[PDB]
Amino acid sequence: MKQNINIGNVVDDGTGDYLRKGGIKINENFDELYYELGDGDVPYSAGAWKTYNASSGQTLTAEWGKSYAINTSSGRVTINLPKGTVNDYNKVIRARDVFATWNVNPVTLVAASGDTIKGSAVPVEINVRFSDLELVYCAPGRW
Amino acid sequence: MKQNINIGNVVDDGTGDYLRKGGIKINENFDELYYELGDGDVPYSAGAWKTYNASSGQTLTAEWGKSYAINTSSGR
Amino acid sequence: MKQNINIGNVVDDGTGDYLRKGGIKINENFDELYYELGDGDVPYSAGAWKTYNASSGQTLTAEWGKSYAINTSSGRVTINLPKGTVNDYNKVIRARDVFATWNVNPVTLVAASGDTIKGSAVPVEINVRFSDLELVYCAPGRW
Amino acid sequence: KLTPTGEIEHDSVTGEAIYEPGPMAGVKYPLPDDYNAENNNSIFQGQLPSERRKLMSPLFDASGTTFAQFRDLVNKRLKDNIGNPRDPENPTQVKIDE
Amino acid sequence: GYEDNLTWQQDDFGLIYRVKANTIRFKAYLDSVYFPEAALPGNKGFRQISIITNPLEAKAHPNDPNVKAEKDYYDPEDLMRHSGEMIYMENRPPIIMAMDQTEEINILFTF
Amino acid sequence: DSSVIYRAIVTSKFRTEKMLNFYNSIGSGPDKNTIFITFGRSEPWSSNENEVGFAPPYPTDSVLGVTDMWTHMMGTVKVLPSMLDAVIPRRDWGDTRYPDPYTFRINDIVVCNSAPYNATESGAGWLVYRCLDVPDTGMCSIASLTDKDECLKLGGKWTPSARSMTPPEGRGDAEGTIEPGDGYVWEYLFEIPPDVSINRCTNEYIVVPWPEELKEDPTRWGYEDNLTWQQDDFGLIYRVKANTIRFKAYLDSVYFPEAALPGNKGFRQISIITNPLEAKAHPNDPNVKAEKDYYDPEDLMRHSGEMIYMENRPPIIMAMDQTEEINILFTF
Repeated sequence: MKQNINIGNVVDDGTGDYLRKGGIKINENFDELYYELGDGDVPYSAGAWKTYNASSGQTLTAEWGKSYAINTSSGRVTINLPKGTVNDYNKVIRARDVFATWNVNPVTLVAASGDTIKGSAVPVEINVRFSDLELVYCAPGRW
Repeated sequence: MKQNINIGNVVDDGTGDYLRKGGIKINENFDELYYELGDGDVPYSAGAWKTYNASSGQTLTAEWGKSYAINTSSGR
Repeated sequence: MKQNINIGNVVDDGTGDYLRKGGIKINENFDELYYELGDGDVPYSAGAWKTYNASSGQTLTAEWGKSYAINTSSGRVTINLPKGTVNDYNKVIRARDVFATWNVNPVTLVAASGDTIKGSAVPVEINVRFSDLELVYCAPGRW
Repeated sequence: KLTPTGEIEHDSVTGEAIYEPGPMAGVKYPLPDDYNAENNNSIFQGQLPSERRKLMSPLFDASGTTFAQFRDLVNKRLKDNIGNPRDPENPTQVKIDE
Repeated sequence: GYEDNLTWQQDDFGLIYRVKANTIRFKAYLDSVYFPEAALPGNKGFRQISIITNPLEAKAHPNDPNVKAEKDYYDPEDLMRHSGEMIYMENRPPIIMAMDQTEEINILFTF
Repeated sequence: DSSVIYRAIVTSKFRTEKMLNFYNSIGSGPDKNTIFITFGRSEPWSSNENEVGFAPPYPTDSVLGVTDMWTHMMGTVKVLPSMLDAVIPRRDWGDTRYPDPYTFRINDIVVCNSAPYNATESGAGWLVYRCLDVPDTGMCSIASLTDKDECLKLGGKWTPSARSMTPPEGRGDAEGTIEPGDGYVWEYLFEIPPDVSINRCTNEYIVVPWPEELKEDPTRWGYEDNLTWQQDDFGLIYRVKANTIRFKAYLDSVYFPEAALPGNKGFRQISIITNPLEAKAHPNDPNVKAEKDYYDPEDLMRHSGEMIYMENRPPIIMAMDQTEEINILFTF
């Protein structure tokens, strides 16, 4: 976001600097590094990677997304995680991570409140298109 | 994007740090990010709330994106 | 990722401040928000920035986005990286910088194992987005 | 004095800004009742005492420390007695040959 | 900042002469981190601070080839006692050399 | 005065290295200095020159003193590294023409084996010995004291009051003792081949080898055998504490273009300059550093390079005989 101040420099035994005011600058290197990117991160980089285990109900959301297993035999599961008028989420789903009938399901980890009890997500869909988002809670497969 | 310094450690009182050198590192760390996505950003997740406020022009200009309105009153 | 620590007493003389211990904190931030994109570097923010250079190999690989070949003349390319298939990458194709017959192929810089071994590509498609390449490595024209 | 290493020099002697003593002396404060993450023995001694016996350490609570480099201790400096015009006035050390 | 000086091309660049420098000093950073032994609560660092030239490595077992010593802060052992020739001598009675306090030595020769 | 005080002295070994630094500084490529000897000053000064005493104009180092010099320079010669040599004070054992022939201080290098009055080994070699100890008798050095050992503590220089009969005979350290007879414990150090001694050594100084010529054979120097805890200890230029160097060149080598002038009118002042540039037609040319062998000073740029030494001397007219010698012995 190109906003952060560089905290000056050193110069040997020293002349001028922070004077303990560096973090009060430096902590701000975190803000527009958070509250610009703060909640929803990029899953689909690390968001196919966490399902290498079985049909287990690992629930990636409340931030980004995780589970494509990279592999078949996963019986893959899913959750969209809770409700509440957020608007922040995504995931990779299978994509280049290839699951045969392992699927994943928005039920499978218990989507619960919203989502309209719509079943799951594709079986082996793996290659190409992907199961993407649940905005706030709510998706009927909002892809 | 993962190429950055560790910037030293607290083991006991100990010695090896760089003991205030690390700025030139610490900078690169920040200097990694604020320039790694640097001329750009993610508009969608932070580009939601605001326009729930008034219809005013609400400049999103020349980076990211801003106003989703997520609610009534004229949509801006 | 909305979890970050701001390092200790922020202001003035005091006896309060962090024990030099802070850096440990400031150590973690860069960790976490590096684990943001673990390998990932999107082009999209800079997506058309790079390739303008001549006949660019333009390695975006292992993760990064790169290119335009904006003014073309480029006879451009892009590159691959080898296996390890953690499902992360991005690529800018001919992006929003007006493409021309310079074109490219994912095979035309270095193939490694990637690009699926397919070859060449078509003339200016630029408008909107031309290609996303793929996360992981192995992939054709990306679906 | 001011913010940015307040009142740079006096402009009379130029160079670096003046330093006021501020909070003077007293106990070193108890430390946060542990101060030792692992309660380790750090460099021949435990962490709770020593392991940082240095009277001068950055608190983050002041701008006295600046960055990188080092702070020089000017109270004790071994002073060349005979030398260029500048010289350190009354010398700290003297070289007397056999 | 040259190329203003036409008298440069008179006698090549270089000018340490025109300044009449005629003196050389070198300095060294002694950091108690490089010598963690020695630097304990009570080290008194009594006098003796020399200089030397071209030392050599421990050699392992004595029969072997020998190498010029290029690595910083060699310990006293591994130096082949009395390798190289001692070019300078000094005695400063205490000094201090406590841990975390670096030491800066300035020595000035007219050669 | 109450302050920290430190008492420090540079070691003599510093000098010999500095000497070893001036050598090796002679070479063709850059960062290697090139020294010239200059003579010049054809025109006589005053009329009192050619008389006794009277002194010359004392030379000055200013810019005016350099400018005229380059106008009067008659000729120059380039010093090659081969004609430069290390030297040390020579004390010939048992020679009556120099003080203390039969007595010696605690450590004094003394050559023997040259000239009949000292014999020791044959097959020449001009053996040299450090002398590690002395008989103890006779009052010496500071104040009074009495005995040797106590005079050796508290500094002191002990002079033996007993003449040392016979030269050192052996090839290895501490050749004394080991017999009821007297003498003291000389220590062999190297050897001087006869061929070099007729050329390179004058009677004031004996050469000690550069730590180069000791390679491409040691044996010629009689160093082929040594204790040497180190693989080499190869250069012994440090062992002797050689403090000085010596230059030699024949005046037939120096180049005088005119060739009748230096003979008819002498070169009155000699100076040695460093790093001259070649003749440049105009300041249109790049700076080049002087090489090859002769250089008529016309081809040297004026003020081209810096000059470490000036001498002013009465006329010193020179004959054209193929032997007369420069000396210029440096004390580094």
